[PDB]
Amino acid sequence: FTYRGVDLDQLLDMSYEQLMQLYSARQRRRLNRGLRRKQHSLLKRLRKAKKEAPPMEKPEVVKTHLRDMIILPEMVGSMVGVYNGKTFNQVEIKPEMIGHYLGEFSITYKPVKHGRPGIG
Amino acid sequence: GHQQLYWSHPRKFGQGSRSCRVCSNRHGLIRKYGLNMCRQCFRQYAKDIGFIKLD
Amino acid sequence: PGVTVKDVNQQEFVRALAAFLKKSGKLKVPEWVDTVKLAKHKELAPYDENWFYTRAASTARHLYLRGGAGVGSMTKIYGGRQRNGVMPSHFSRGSKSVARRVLQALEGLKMVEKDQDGGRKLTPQGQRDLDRIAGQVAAANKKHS
Amino acid sequence: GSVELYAEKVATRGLCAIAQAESLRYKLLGGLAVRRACYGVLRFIMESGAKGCEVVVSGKLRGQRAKSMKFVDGLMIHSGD
Amino acid sequence: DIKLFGKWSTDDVQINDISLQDYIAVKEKYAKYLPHSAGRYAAKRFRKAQCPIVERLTNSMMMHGRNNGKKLMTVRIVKHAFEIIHLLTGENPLQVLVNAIINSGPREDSTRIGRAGTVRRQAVDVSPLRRVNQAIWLLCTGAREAAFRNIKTIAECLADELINAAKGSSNSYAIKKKDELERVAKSNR
Amino acid sequence: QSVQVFGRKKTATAVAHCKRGNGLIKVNGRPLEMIEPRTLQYKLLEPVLLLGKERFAGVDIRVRVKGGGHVAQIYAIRQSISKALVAYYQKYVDEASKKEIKDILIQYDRTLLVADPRRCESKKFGGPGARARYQKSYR
Amino acid sequence: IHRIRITLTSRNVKSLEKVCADLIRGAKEKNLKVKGPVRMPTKTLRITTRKTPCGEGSKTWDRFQMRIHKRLIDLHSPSEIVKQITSISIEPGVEVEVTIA
Amino acid sequence: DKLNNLVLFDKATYDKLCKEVPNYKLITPAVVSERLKIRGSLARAALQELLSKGLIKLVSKHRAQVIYTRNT
Amino acid sequence: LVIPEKFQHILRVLNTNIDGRRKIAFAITAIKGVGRRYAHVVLRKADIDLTKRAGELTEDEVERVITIMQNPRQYKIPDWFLNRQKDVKDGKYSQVLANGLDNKLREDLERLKKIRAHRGLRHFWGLRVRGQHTKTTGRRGRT
RNA sequence: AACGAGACUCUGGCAUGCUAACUAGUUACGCGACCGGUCGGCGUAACUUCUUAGAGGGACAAGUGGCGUUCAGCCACCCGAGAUUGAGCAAUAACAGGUCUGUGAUGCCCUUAGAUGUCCGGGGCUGCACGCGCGCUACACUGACUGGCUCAGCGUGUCCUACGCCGGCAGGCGCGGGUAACCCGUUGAACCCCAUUCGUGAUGGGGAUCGGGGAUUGCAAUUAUU
Ligand SMILES: [Mg+2]
Ligand SMILES: [Zn+2]
Repeated sequence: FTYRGVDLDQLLDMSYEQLMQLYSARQRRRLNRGLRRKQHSLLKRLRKAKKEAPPMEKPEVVKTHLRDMIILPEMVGSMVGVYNGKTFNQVEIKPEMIGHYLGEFSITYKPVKHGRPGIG
Repeated sequence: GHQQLYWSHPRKFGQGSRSCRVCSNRHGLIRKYGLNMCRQCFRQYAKDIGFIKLD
Repeated sequence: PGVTVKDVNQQEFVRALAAFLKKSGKLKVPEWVDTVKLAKHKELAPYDENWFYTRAASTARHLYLRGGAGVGSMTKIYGGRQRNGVMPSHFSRGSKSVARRVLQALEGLKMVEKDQDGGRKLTPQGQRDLDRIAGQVAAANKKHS
Repeated sequence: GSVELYAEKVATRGLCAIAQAESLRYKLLGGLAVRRACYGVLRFIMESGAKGCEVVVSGKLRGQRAKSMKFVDGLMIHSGD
Repeated sequence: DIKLFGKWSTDDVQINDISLQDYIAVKEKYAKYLPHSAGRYAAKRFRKAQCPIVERLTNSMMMHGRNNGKKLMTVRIVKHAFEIIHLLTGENPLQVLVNAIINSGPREDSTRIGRAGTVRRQAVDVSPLRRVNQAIWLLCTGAREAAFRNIKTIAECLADELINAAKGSSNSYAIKKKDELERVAKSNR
Repeated sequence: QSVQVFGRKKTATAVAHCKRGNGLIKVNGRPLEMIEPRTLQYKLLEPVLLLGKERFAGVDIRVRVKGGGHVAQIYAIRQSISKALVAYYQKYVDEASKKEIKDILIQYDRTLLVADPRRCESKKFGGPGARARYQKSYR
Repeated sequence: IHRIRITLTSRNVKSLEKVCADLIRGAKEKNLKVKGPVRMPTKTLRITTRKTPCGEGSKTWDRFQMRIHKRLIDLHSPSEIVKQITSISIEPGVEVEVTIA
Repeated sequence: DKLNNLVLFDKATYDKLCKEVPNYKLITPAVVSERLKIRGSLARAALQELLSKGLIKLVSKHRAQVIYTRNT
Repeated sequence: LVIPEKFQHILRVLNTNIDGRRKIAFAITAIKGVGRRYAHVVLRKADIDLTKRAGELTEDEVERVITIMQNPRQYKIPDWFLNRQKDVKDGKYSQVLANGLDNKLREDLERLKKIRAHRGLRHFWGLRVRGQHTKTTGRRGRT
């Protein structure tokens, strides 16, 4: 994988500002403004989930209601439950989505399957 | 525990941040002059307020 | 009777000063002049490569006829009509940078002097220059006819 | 100390609309019948020498239908400044 | 002296018909310098009988949507149209407006009688003011349709349609619609 | 030797100052021929060419016009200069020559010494414009 | 002492003008030099609201107005004669404001 | 039918512009461009050359509308 | 006026067929990756005059305009004039032309399809991706 | 005779007569500038034509001439700012019109501590094979673009924003004025006006749909807020 001519090793090991600089201006807008309490908490709990993980097995499912939370490169490989609003849904973080919002992976809705119209 | 989350939010702006000063309703507020009433209670009291209908 | 700026067609004047600025030889031209629009309200970059000298001409005469016109007023002077998509047309201002540094270059060439009322009015020297271009152009136009 | 309350009797209380409509409400609240009390307030304010008046009571009178009773007396003006 | 657009002469022109002599303007007094007087001729009935004929051709040239509010587009276009006309025929361009008005106007016209959906027309005859008005309409519309995309200037195309409306040729969209009206008038009678 | 007037058309206001002089007539800092529509040139000199140049030979008018639109402002200067030469002829000249000026200016255009009372109406709700309204649909 | 300024704001012109006349006349009788009425541009508050409560209407629009009038009167005199002519002459419907020098 | 006009002049067409147009009474760039099958810019600049040659009288000019007359 | 003897009626640049009897900038605009705006930039950079029709240009001017457009950042073509500012993999500033534009489109579709995101689902089912109201409109082209 | 129509209130048009204005200007005189003028440039006396806004005048079919049981009134003309200013308010009655969702305005029904309560965190009113509706924008030559020249009014403001400096553009920084005829603001708004480039083809007309980037707002923008 490559992000701005930079791999996953350098990304993780890079300081937070050097992570910030390669994201678009939109991610930079929410990052330079800082990340909040309820987000640093989820960051910390996915850390403890990834650290307690078995050798070949992926960390314990950490459920979350934060769709708006940006995906840091440190969640790569971590199982994230994203709340669609009915049901906790199953997200598996890959390296390509490190720029995207956690939310969009969880669909908002059931896709419309049409049928014949009716009297009105 | 529960005391932190009862009012947990920055409501300093928005529609629900504002209420008419008579009927306690946030629907259709007149914000112009610091009136802060929904249209209906404004239209009821306009005499004493000194809003005359000249037009 | 010495043809001060206002007795002449103003577009002939702006055609004159645009050339006088290039013949003089002293002006500071942006590295980005060829690059950009003159405003957000415009699509295509100006056809004439003289756009900075003729815009400095226009700027010069608008500050000739009015003092106290600064960056906000230099941005307020150029009316654009922006047609947005399927949405109606609305009014747009000019470019701060280019109007303001036309005035900064004019402050560097000792034309413009900085007023006590906050704006910028022409020097005695700059006014001499403007009624000089006015003279040579009015004279050429009334004699050739 | 910057507020001072002074109560003053309204001189002719028949010729106050608010006052006698208030007494109309209060008297209907007495359990008094519609017709007798309204004809009383009407006849009173009329007698007070006011060029004309009208009284309209609308709501539940008889049963679950919706009634509006209207008693009109003397001259009346409506449109116009 | 009063000279139209600075180079013309209004008082030398002529009217050959009695019906259109009482209506068509710019002979004796009404002759002006410029078309736009911004006066009120729709104020009262037949008060628009007396306004300058050149202004009358002028008012009707804004008649489609984008050109609507802009009057000056016309006093521009009517300016170059006259100066073109004088080059072709070689006569007072205000004689060419008279002849085009006189010839383009209908004579007899049809009025629709029946029930809606069934057109059965009966022939009646045009009133003088109506003749002037319909005529000028026809002139401006002939100019538009002819000038939409031929890439002709409307100056060029109106001088065209006007001179042709004056000569009596079938080139003019005007003379065409007139000739149809009169012919339907014949059909019914 | 000094006389002052004002022209009016719609929202456009003109102010004409007449002093004894060489016949200089300027508008807000420029002669008659520098005005914005050059198509509208001839409407500006209309009283001039009507009144003759001799009567303007002894009259210096400085004109200040602000308000309204472009077109309106030329009607404004027209108004200003016409009203000027009629109102100056009253005080510093006789009433005979004012009657000459007036009989010449009146039979051509009534708008020379008078203004049109008419001005924009008020658009009211229920429509896009003064009268004009929104569409409606049945069915 | 010089340049004392009185600012009047009121809802209706009737009550207002009579007070301005009381002050200019009452101060002119003590021979305090007076800069007379100066009448500021009428400031209006226009409110357009939807007549009906539920909007089943023809889309009808109530136009409410309220007009405020602001006048100024300038006096040249000691503070005492002004504070006394103001405190003695008072009228309902009008609100008064005093600025000095 | 689709329209082909000449972008830059041809010798054939140039004989027409050169030897003919001065006899035409009323001359308009659209008139020239119609009878000679020239394009717009080329015909316009053609009359701009027939200006510098002195073969054509210029009556008036406004924006995109131009008026030309034959010499005497 | 002029009568050019050597004139290219059909031109070829960057896999595309260019019409040169047209004007110059608006002939160059025909290819993908260029609008009127970037065309005025490249042709004001190459010193090529805008008065010439696109068929009067010598091979040296076509080759130096080509050379200007392949290599954007060397010629002082501003970084904000580039089609793709920072690409997702290499992190470089590159001006994207016809075949490269189409390819980058295809690829940025494939990435979002393999990732399992909403932009890509949208782009997959044939829906407008910007969150447009699809109730009323977004019909034409459908059965 | 009475209500409804009118009258009336609100707005526009008239006033070189009146009442006046340093928080609006004018004329006059000084200084300032560049060639007797041009200048929103700086200050003092002069006054109200301009600019405001009060008082009160003015239009009443009035004057003249035509059509009229010469009656109402209807037409034309003059004298004139105006011979039609635009809105508000709206009777006796009714609708089984819309309004539990504007009301600390309610009569009943239900809900009442795993609440139909309320607050907290997410989703949803925005979804898409389809119909029906207001409305935007265009289909170009009276047009698009590019430079240049001079125009409004109603209102909004503790947020409007003067002038600098950094910024290609959005934007940052800053240093200032105004509870306002004082400061934004001589509110240099759009056509239009004058030159320029384009040349009848999906064209520079039209710009939807998209792929990348910068900046703002906000806790929070992915379901593109802009
Ligand atoms: Mg009424
Ligand atoms: Zn309320």
